[PDB]
Amino acid sequence: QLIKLHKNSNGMGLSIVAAKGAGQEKLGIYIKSVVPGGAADADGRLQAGDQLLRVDGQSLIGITQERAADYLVRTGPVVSLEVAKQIIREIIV
Amino acid sequence: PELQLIKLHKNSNGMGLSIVAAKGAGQEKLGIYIKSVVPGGAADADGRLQAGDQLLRVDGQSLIGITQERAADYLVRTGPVVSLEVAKQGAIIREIIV
Repeated sequence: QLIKLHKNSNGMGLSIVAAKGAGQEKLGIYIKSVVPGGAADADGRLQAGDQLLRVDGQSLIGITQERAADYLVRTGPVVSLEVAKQIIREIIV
Repeated sequence: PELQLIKLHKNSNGMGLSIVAAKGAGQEKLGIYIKSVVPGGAADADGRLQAGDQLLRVDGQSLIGITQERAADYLVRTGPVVSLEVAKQGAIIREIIV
């Protein structure tokens, strides 16, 4: 699923970590946390654990942490992310 | 590495861990390492276990210097509460904000 975020001065509002998720041999980029108050938080679709596959068409799979982080910081005000959603977001009680 | 005793409470999806046999830098003996912590899983919810931590022992059974297949045999035959002895990974994971 594709997700477009409108960055503010604090950017996308994503804390990220490089890891090899269960079943994957390749290094991937994962959302550690969604910064409260930020663009990603307001959009609401992204959550901790989701994998960022592409940013503006560029692959974030099987590359070093430094290269992936560079691709993410060198984006424009509107960024297009290709996500892997890794079901119930909330529960009414 | 610092040692920690961890009593992990499983759920319906197990421990929520992906493990791998590898040798830590320097160590000659094979070790059982956490490759990944599954999001929303039991270990994830517990919060103490992290990728890179070494599982040394489970319910009194050693996991050091053994093949990867034997380790999984032990681990899947555990009860609801898993008594782990772990070696905490040393690296300081830097916060990357974008």
